[PDB]
Amino acid sequence: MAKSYRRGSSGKKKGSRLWYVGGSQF
Amino acid sequence: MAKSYRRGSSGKKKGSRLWYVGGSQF
Amino acid sequence: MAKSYRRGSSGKKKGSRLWYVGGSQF
Amino acid sequence: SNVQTSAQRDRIDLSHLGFLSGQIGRLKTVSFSPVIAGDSFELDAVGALRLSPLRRGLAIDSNVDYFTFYIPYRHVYGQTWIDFMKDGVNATPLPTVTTGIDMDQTAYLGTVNPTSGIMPKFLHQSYLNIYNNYFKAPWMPDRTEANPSNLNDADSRYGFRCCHLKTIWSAPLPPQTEIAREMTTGSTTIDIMGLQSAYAKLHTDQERDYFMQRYRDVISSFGGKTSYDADNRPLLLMRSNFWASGYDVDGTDQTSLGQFSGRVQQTFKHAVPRFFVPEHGVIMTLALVRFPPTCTEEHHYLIGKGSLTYTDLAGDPTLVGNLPPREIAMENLFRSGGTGTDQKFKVAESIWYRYHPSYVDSAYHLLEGFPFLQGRPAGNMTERVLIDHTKYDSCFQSTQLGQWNAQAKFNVSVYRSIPTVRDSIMTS
Amino acid sequence: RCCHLKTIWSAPLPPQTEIAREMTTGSTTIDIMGLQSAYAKLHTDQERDYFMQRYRDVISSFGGKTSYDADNRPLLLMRSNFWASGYDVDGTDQTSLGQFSGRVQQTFKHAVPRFFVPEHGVIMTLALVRFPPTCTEEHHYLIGKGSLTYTDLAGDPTLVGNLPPREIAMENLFRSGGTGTDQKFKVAESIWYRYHPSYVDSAYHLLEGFPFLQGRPAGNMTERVLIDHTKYDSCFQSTQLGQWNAQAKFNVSVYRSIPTVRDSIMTS
Amino acid sequence: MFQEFVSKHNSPFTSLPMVSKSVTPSVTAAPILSTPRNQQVTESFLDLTIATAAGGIASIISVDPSAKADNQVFSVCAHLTGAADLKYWAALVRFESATVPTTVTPTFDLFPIAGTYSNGTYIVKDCATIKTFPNVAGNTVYVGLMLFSNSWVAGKLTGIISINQVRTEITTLQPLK
Amino acid sequence: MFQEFVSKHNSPFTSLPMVSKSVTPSVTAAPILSTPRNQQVTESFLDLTIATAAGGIASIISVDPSAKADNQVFSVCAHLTGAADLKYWAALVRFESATVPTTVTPTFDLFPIAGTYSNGTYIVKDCATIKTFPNVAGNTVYVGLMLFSNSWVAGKLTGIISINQVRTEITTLQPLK
DNA sequence: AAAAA
DNA sequence: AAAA
DNA sequence: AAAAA
DNA sequence: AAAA
DNA sequence: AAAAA
DNA sequence: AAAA
Repeated sequence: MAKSYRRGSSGKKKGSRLWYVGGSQF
Repeated sequence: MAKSYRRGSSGKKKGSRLWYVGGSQF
Repeated sequence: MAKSYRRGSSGKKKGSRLWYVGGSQF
Repeated sequence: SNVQTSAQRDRIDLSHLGFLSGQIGRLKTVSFSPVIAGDSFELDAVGALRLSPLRRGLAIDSNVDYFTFYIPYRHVYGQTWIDFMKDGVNATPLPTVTTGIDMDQTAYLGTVNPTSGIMPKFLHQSYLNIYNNYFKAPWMPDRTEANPSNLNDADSRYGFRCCHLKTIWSAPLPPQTEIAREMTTGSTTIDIMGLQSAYAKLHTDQERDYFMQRYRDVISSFGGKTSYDADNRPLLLMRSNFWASGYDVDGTDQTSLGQFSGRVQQTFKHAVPRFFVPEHGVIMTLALVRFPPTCTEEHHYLIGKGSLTYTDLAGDPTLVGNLPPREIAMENLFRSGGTGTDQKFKVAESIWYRYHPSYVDSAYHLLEGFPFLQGRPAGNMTERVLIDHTKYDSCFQSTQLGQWNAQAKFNVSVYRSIPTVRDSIMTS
Repeated sequence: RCCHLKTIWSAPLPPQTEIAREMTTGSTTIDIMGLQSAYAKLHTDQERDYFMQRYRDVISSFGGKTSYDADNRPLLLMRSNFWASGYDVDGTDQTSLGQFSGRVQQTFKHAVPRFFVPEHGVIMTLALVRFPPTCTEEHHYLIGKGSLTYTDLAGDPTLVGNLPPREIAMENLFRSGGTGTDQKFKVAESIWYRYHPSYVDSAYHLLEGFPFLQGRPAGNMTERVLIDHTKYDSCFQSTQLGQWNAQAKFNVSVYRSIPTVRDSIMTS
Repeated sequence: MFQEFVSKHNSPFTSLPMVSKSVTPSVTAAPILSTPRNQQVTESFLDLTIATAAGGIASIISVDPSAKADNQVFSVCAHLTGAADLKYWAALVRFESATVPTTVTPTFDLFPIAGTYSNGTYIVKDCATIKTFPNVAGNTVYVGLMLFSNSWVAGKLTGIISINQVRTEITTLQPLK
Repeated sequence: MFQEFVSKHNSPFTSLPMVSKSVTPSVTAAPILSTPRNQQVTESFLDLTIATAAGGIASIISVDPSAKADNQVFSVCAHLTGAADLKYWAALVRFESATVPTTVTPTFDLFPIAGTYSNGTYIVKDCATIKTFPNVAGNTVYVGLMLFSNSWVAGKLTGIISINQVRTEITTLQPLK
C-alpha cells in the first residue's frame, strides 16, 4: 500500500563510494 | 465515496475578484 | 495462499526405491 | 606531495525519510538541505498524509499545502557574510542563537534540539523571513523574535498560527480604511481646482490601503519589477495543493453495530523543477493543513439586519458603485455576536449579493465528530483571522501524534563539485 | 550479532587511523629526498588501513588473485536480498474501533545455480533480518556544532581534499551524546555535504509500535556497530516465536554415485 | 476456558520496601506519606500510626508531562486493613503546586471511587479519567489516593497501595497469538 | 442465554491432598507451606496453626523458564477462612534464589491484589502480570501468595489456595463451534 | 544489493 | 587508476 | 500417489 | 533384471 | 490554487 | 486598465 516511503531510508546511489571500513563487511 | 459535497465549500470562481487585504496572503 | 512449502514434506521422487517393508502397505 | 586544487562534478544523494506531525492551521518545517554556490538541485517528495481517527464517519475533507523556498546566507547575515567569504580560512565564526533545554523546542524548524542549547541562526532567521513575506496578513506587524528560546511553548512546538481561508469575516478590509475625507474650504467660498487635487490625493491613499502595502507592489503598479535580492525576500520554488480523503470502518459487536469511524489516508507528490543555486544558502520545505471555515451559528446579512431599506435590498448599480464602504458588526452575521468597537469592521457596499453562506442545522450543534467552529470566532480582528487549533479538539480522538501525521521520502539529487571520500583521506 | 547498515556512525574510519606522521629532521637542516621517502611509506600504510587488511586484498591490489584454498576461506555460492511487506487489520468493536494492527507476510525464492562438488564437505544456508538504522534524537552535524568556521561551511575543494581526517564526538550528532574518549571517532573532512540524515518528530518519541532506536546507540565503537535486538522489543507483541519466523521448503537434487538400497541389502 | 487478557490497574514491576511512620490527619495540610515520583508507584506499610484528628492523608504521584494529551486514565488498587475500626473513606485527589510538596494544597478536586468496606478493611480496583494540563502555568499536577474521615480514631494501619498513570501500555504473553 | 467461555485463573486438573501443619510468621524468613513445584499448583488445609508473631506466610510456585518471554500473567484463587479473626491481609510476592528455598528472601516485590474480607474470611479471583527473567544470572524466580499481618492472633485456619502461571492455554468444549 | 518497480 |  | 500445479 |  | 475530476 |  506504500512502496517508496516505506522501503529504504534514502535514494539510489549513483556516485562515488562513501564508506571505507577496511574491506568487505556485508 | 463522496466528491462534490465533501470537497470545498462553494463553487468554482469565474468572475471578478472579491477580497482585497492589502497584498498576497496565501 | 501457500502451496509448495505447505503441501508435502520433501520433493518429487525420481530415482531408486528407498523402502522395503516386505510387500504393499498403503 | 600532490596538492589538489579542483574537483569533478559528482552526483550526491541527499535522500532521507521524514516522520511528521502537527496541528491544524500552523506552519511547520518538514525538510531542509544546505547548498553551495554552483550546485544543480532537484527535489521530489512522495508520502502519505493521515489525520487522527475521527469520532464519526467522514464529513469534510481537509486542504494541504506544500511550499519550497531558497534563502541565501547573505539575507541572514548581511555584511557579516560578505567579510566571511573574503577573509577565507582565518575568518571569524558566524554568530549563533540560544535554544531551550527540552527536546522539542525547535520542532518548528524541523530538527531535534541539541543538548548544548546553541545552534546556527540561518534556520531560525529564514523561517521568520518566509512568514513575514508570504503568510501573515499584510497589515499586521512582523514577528521579530531574536532567538528560538524567546518563543512560547505552542509556537516552538508546532509553529506560527496562520490565517483562515478567505470569507467575509476572515478577509475584511484593512483596519486603515477611511469612510470620510475632509477639506479646508472657506467660510463662504470654495476652490474647485483645489477640490480636484483633493480627489487625486485620496486615490493614491486608497491604492496603498487595498493593493500596495509592500514596496514590491508599488514598483509593480508603475510597470517595473524587483528581484528578490532588492527587498531581501525568499524565493518561492514550488507550491502544491491537494485534498485528503479516506474511507469508513464499521463496528460489528453488540454495542457498536450501526456506528462508523472514518480514517483519512492520502498519497501525494511534491516535485520541484531543476534549480541552479547561485550562492551559498539553504532550501526549506514546509506544510500547512486547514479546514474550510464553516461556523454553526452564522446567518445571512439580510436576515441579521432585520429592517431593510432601499439601499440594502434594491441592488441599484448607481448606489452600489458610488457609496463609501459600510461598517457592520459581528451581531449582523453571527448569533450572540458583539456590537462593541472590537466587533466592528468594514465591508463592500453590497457584498451580500455576491456570496451566500453555508447552513448548518441545529441538530448538528454540539455534536462530536464534525469539524466545525462551534458558535462564532471570538476575539478582535487579529484573533479572528488567525486559526486556533484548540477549537478542533472535539473532532478527533486523543492521541500522541497530534491532529495530523505524515510519512514521506524526499528524493534529493544534486550535482556538486566536491572531492571524493578517497581524495579526502589519502595524503598522496 | 552482526553490524548495522552503513551510516556515518555505524561505518566509521578504522580505529588505526592517524591524523599526524612525524619525521626526524635535523636541528637546523632537513633532507628533502628523505622527505619524499616519508610520503611513500605513509601512502602504503594508509592503503592497509582503508582497503587492505586481509591477505587477499593485498594480492588483489597488485593485479593477481587467490583461490579460496589459499587463505582457507568459505566459497560463496549465492546471495539473495528482498524486502518484506504486509497489510493491516481493522478493529471493529467499541474499544478498538479506529485502531489498526499490521502483519508482515512475504513470499521469497532462493535459487542456487548448479555446482560441481570437488571434495567432501558441507553446504550451509543462513539468514539475516535487519532494519534501517533510524534514531529518534539525531540531528545534522552543522546544527550540532553550532559555531561554524570557513572550513565547515564554505565547501572549498582545496581545503576539502587536502586536510587530514577530522575527529568528532557523539555529542555533535545525537542529543545527550558523549564527549569522552569512548565517544570519539574519525570521519571524512566534509562528509556532511555528501549525506543528509532522517528526521523523526518529537511526537513519535517513546511511542510503541514504531521500529526505531530510542535516543542514541550506546557503548564504545564495538558496541555501536553491532546490532542489539533488545532495543526492538517495544515494536512487537510478546510471543514464543521471537521477533521473526518463517516456513520454507528446500528443494535439493543431487547426482550421486551411490549404490541402490537393493544392492546394499542383498548379499548376492 | 480462555484467559481474560484485560484488566484495570496494571501494576509496576517493582515495589518499595515496607516502612513504618506516624502521621496526623489535616484538613488544609493533609500530609503525604512518601516523596512523589514520576508516574506509577506501589508501597506497603507495616504499621501506619494515625492520631486522633480530622482531615485526610494521601499517597501521591507526579504526573508525567510528556506525550501532550489533556485527558488520561489513572488507576488504583489498595488493600488497607487494621485491628480496629477507624471510620474512614477514600477517594482520588488532584492538585498542583510549583514545587515538590510535602502536604496537599487547601484546594483540590475529588473523584468518586467505588470499593469495598466491611468493618475497617478497604479494597478497591477502580480507575478514572483526569485532566493533566495545569491550570496555572509553571506548575506540576499531582494525583493520588486520599483517605478522609470527619473524626479519626487513634490506631495503627497496615496494607498496600499502588497507583498507575496510563501513558503507555504493557504487553504480555498470549500463547495463541 | 449464552455461556461465558472467558475466565480468570484456569485451575489445575488435579489437587494435592488436604494436610495440617504449624507455622510461625516471620518478616525476613517467611516460611513456605509446601515444596515449590513447576507452574500451577492447588492445595487445601484442614488445620493451619499460626502462632502469635509478626510477618507473613506464603505458598510458592517455581516459574517455568521455557518459552522465553519476560512478561507473563499469574493468577490466584483462594477461599481462606477460620473460626476467629486473625487480622491479616494478602498480596502477591516475587523473589528469586539460587537453590530450592524453604523460606522467603528478605528482599521481595509485592503486587496489589483485590479480594473480599468480611471478618476473617478472604476470597479472591484476581490476576496480574509479573516479569519472569531473573535479575541475577543463575537464579530461579518464585511467585506466590503471601498473607501478611503486623500482629498475628494465635489461632487455626482452613481453606484452599490455587496458583497458576499462564504459559499455555486450555481448550474446552464449545457446543456451537 | 538498503534505497518503489 | 580509482567510484580499491 | 505425500512431496505446488 | 531390477527402481521386485 | 479551497470549491469533483 | 483593471478581475492590481
